[PDB]
Amino acid sequence: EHLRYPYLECIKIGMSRDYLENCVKVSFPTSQDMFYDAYPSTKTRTKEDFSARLLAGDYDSLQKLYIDFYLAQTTFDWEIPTRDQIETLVNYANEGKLSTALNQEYITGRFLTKENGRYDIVNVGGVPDNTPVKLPAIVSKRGLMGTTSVVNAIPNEIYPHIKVYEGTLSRLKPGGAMIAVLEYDVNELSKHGYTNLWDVQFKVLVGVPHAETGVIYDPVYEETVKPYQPLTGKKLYNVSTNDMHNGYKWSNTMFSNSNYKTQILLTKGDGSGVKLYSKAYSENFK
Repeated sequence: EHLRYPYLECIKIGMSRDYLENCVKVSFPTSQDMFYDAYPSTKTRTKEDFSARLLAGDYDSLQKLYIDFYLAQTTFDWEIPTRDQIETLVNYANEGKLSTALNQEYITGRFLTKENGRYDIVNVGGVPDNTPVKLPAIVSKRGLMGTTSVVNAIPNEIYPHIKVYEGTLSRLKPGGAMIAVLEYDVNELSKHGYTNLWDVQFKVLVGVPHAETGVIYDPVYEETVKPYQPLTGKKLYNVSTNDMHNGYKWSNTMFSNSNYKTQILLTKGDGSGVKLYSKAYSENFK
């Protein structure tokens, strides 16, 4: 660590002085050699070994051998980016705010992400599913601001096949509250990390669904709901909105605009886990 580290290095590999605040926020490129200077003579940590582990999908080993021990550029909270942070990185890259290699490597591709404890792949530029996974850099958990809007970095969203029972039961109409009786497979829940059927929660989203994924990423009205659910290899939940003791804010929102839709989301009790979505429904669940 000479006297000008790490800012000299960042400038050398193309970071602009106009955006030099990013030098401690985003790591040196993992496709190049300088990054590996952080690890002492073995060399057992290399450009080549890193790439190989990433290819093989051994993400846990990258975390444990590389990420946990990077600890360089004056920062300690290095992590695999979130989807939100990748959205920032793509914009930064398009605008030339990173190092040269990273300005190029975040333009399109499939990117490894980590949100809490789970690994996901996110797609930038509608690229084919056999494009190699990328981890061009690690980032400051606290230092790199995530971007909330979903424009460039498109998640692979899961829609569990579910039945709404209808008739006298469930109701999605103007003039009152929304009632729904969802029904999920045990085998489909087990495939996405849901073994304990009791540990679940629901979110009711209202607005214009994203044109690619079908998710309402920025709803005009959100609501959290606790279910009161409890046949043959399947499980049921009963999700209802509160409009009798929470004001008619839902109907007045849903039916203020003809393009507006209502969507139902299942998560783990604490908001984590693989996000399970319903269709974004029209009036009467159309």
